[PDB]
Amino acid sequence: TKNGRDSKGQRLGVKIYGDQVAKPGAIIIRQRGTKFHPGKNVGIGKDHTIFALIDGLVKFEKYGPDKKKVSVYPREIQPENPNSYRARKRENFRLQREKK
Amino acid sequence: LSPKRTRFRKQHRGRMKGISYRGNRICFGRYALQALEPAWITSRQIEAGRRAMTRNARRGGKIWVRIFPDKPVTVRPAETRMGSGKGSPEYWVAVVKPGRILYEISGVAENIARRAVAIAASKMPIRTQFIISG
Amino acid sequence: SSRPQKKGTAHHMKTRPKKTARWDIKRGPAVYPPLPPLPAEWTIVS
RNA sequence: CAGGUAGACAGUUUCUAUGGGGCGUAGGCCUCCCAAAAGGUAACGGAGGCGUGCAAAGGUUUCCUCGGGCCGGACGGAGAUUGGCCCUCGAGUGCAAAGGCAGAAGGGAGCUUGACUGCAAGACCCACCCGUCGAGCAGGGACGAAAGUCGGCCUUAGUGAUCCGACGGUGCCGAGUGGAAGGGCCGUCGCUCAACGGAUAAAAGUUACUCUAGGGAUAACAGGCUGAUCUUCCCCAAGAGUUCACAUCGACGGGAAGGUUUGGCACCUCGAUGUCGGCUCUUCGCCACCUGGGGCUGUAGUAUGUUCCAAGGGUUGGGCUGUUCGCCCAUUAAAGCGGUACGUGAGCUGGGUUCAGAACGUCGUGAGACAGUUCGGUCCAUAUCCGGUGUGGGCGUUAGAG
RNA sequence: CUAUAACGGUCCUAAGGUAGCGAAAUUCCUUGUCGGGUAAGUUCCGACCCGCACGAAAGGCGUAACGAUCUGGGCACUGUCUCGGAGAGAGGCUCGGUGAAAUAGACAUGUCUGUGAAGAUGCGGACUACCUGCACCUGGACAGAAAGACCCUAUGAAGCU
RNA sequence: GACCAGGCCCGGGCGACUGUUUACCAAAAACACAGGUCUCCGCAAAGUCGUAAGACCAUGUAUGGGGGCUGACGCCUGCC
RNA sequence: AACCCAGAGCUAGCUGGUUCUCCCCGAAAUGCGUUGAGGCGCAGCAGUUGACUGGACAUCUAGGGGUAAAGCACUGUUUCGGUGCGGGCCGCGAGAGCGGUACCAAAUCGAGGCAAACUCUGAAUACUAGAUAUGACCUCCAAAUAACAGGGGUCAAGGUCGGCCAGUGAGACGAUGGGGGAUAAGCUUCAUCGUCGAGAGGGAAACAGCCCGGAUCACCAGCUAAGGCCCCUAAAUGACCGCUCAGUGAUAAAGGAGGUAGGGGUGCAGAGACAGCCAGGAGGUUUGCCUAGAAGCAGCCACCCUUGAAAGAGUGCGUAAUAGCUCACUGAUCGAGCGCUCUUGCGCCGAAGAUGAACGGGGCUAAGCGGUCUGCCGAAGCUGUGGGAUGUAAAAAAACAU
RNA sequence: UUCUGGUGUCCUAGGCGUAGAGGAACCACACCAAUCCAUCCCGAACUUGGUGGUUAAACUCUACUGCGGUGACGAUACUGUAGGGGAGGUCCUGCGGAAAAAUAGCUCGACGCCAGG
Repeated sequence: TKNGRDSKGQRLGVKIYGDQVAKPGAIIIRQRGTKFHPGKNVGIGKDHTIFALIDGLVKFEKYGPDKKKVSVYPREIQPENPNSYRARKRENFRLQREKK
Repeated sequence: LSPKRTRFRKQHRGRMKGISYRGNRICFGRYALQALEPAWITSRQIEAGRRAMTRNARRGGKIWVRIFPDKPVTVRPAETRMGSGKGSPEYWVAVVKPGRILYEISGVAENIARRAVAIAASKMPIRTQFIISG
Repeated sequence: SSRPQKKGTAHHMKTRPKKTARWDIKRGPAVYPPLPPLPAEWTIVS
């Protein structure tokens, strides 16, 4: 006597956000319709999902009044590393496996 | 009073918020009834206040009913309480927040509009005052 | 009627002692000037 | 041996969420909201569809822009078909919605069968089962001149695991050996297994004749929270009252208090809180029926109407009914309303949580059943303590007493 | 004239209830309306028929006699009652003998009011109460009984259909 | 004159009646009954209990023996 | 559907019960599925043993959103004004041209509003990642003492993937975001967080969830947080500004109010401002209609001018109507503040329950309420002095964390 | 080395409209015929082959803020934490972040490649 309780449970959304490292075949956008048009170094799917073709970052830029353009760039960035906590972690692994 | 066409039959509630910065001004009429108190005002109190100040002017001038309800309130019957089956053709409700003008009046002198707007403020669940067109 | 009585733990958020005076919240403990350190508690004497 | 064939008899099943039920509703998939700007997210929350359809409505190449208003044209009108301008995505997409899509994913034309085979790096979703996308490789192709595109449809729904059986096929096993019977493997088919993660290939009711293990996790009586409903009061005054809102009522509306009705929640109690009425016996509240004092009166006096203070005291006898309530008679100063778990069944008795027998109506095929009716139908008890009413004894009262 | 239907047509069935009865052991509204009885009658009797939901061998309508049957009324009669009162026994009270039982965490076991698992001698504040018996009364100790017959759950049991 | 030793009448409902019924909460309007009707049964009967032999029926024979329903008596018992 | 024995120590997803100590760690009441809902399987969250790891907490930056706010550009819905497609009736009698119209309505414009299933917009947070940054302690050290930095050493902390192995899957309240309800419930269902659960102590009179706070143990030690400093009951009958006169100080509103302490506006005065007494308050005029009269006083329509110092077709009463009493206004005597509105602070009434002060008590005009200043009391918090154990850790000592 | 005109890419998206200019060269319309080709009919579109004149249409350049697009600052709503008031609806503080709308403005695009003269 209610005519309700007809939920769906289905999920979608942005999987990989901008300035993030992608993989070949990594699904960047799962979307209904096309909120995000396929730019370069990407591919559109059978149900309009956007996957990456190559490695590198992903970006978003307009090409009309509203459009978004998921794109992938090759990312040859950042060789330098000033991280020093991790060397203390492995160096203390060495000191604890040599102390006992 | 009641909207003729409804896009949706039943509609759930919604909570009051701060001072309405849009509907606070006076568009038509010289005098007004500004509300200081956020609550609901049904179409029934609007009929009561409308008959009150129209029959309290009674010679000249015209009043201006500003607000329209546009949302229903579904009262469940006494049927041992579990469902929200049918309460949609029951009383309609206007949301009023502070600042908002409820009534206006023109063509009336000073104290005849003070008794016209002030007597018709007794037909109303929220405290108000009358405002001149400054 | 239609005024709900405030029951337990709603009675406690209403009728607990609250010091709602903006002066008496500002109070920190008193500060005396620092003293030199006290000597040893005892000493070996042979 | 075979067919039919009686609950005569036997073994069983008779779902769950729920309103903890007859009387309903739903169970699986998809879209929006609730859902609080990642994703997720419940309620018997608000709205809808689905259990498919297409030999093109799939693929490819190429071309084109709809939809609405206005103006013109004896059929033809407001509106068919045609011409022109304006707005430029409001039309449309097999169907529900959402997100998309304007030289399109919308409409047309040509050729067509990729609505293939063998696959597959990596991702999403993630209890598991599942489910979704996919670059790239080989064979053999479709369109196009090529570039390239095509592993069904703009997408999300259109579905079902396993066991078993069946058809088509195969360089596999063939219980001594050669075969065969049969079984694999591959490709597919068969469930409204729709209670849709499917108990079995196959299953409905009743129990007031009942019984057991449990639960306050869960109803009834009562208490507690709430106060929608009810009682009482108050704010405004259109009126009625010959004039006259406020002697008296007060429409349309608004604000409270109380916890005495019916309700909502299910918080104490079911290894037991015994409901409704009556008798006996209290005590308490005032929202006052009378008695006492007063104001106002559309109070001439009698009698009033309404209202303030005041709860000390009283509040009848009866016919009906189990009655509370209520109707009626005779009156009375008046025949008040309620709390105290029916106030009160460890003080007492009838209708009932209508217990076991029976009958009438109705429902059911039936067993049986009815918030339908009628007749009959066991109700226990030595006061331990508090409490009470009486009545002592001891000791104290600063020596002991009358 | 207001009515009501002798009478008519139509739909659907297998047929559309005959005699008699009829607010009934059957009637929800309903304490239907009228008349009797009563000072007053939701009960009773006699009628009307609007029979929720009588009805002809699950028989229908009647009636003499009968019934520890149900129910309505009347006479006589009385403590049933108004409205209690007295007296006689067996208990109860005291003494001497004999002498249990259900129950029981320990009990140094007040009232109001408030709080608390929402009904407290046990927690809080106040007030009141010398200790301890005897005889009565039972308001509370959610008193005793007895793993609630009612309600629900069990992939319980059983009878019956 | 003690003990002993019918209270009665007027109506109505149900059951005709005397009886029987839940030992230990129901004695009834419930059951039975005489009477009625349907239906089965020709004796190596029907029906009932027993795998069977057999037994009751019955040492009886349709004016008799089962079984169903209703309940004396009076009027009837309609339609499908 | 007898009783006894036997299967049988049937079975029970149910109830009760399950006994010595010390130390370390420490939940969950969620999702999915279920002939399932008080059971269970898996995931989530424990314990222990590892293997990979290098993170956690702060700060900054970058990404997608569509919530809050907002808005009318789409979808609806709605108030008013104008032009208003078109209709309403008088009408034209007969093969109709187009006439009469203060009246209702599609469309647009303007002024406006509303919406979870509307969005031209669009935060704060949150999620993913990237980036910056030593968390305490001891010691050496620059001829050296301070200090900066460095050398060495010690301790603490994050996560993923497993092996063995459990419980839990009834939650509760409080804040925010919502749905169901009646924006009622200590109500129900979700999302983030805090507490209880599993948390002792102090404040809250008592009192799981509210505030402080995290109990290894001892001390007849000190300093504090929340909160308090008259007495019961520890610490101020502390200081200085204002307020309240109701015991308000525990309480609930609409509304009323010369309450009191202010504050902001506006209008009159030394050419006399307010309050009272006294004087005038008249002429046309009984404005015109009605009525017997309506002469201001039952009413309808406007609702004049003149003398003037001012007089209103009257402010109310009264009369058959008059007459008349009286006022708004002005004149005169004394004389110096008077109005009428908003507004807070604390107050008053509204504000009434059933056993008995019942609101910690006594009580207090401060011992109440607001604004500062100094100190004290106040926990099992911290500190100090001493023990115990766990982890580093693999012997003891010592250290740091616990 | 500017213009001319095929070509793109970033884009604040640069458009409508009112005005002025260009045919040396280039681009574009117009006239004639139809052989490949073609329109469910039309050489309107598309194709081939020529007369070859104009800027009329269409392109390109320069101005204008009249529409259009974009869009501030300050404020303010809101919100994260830490709290307070109210009986409730709900409001107010400290610090941090910070809108939207409107308005003042901004905008009649900006960078490159190659072939003439």
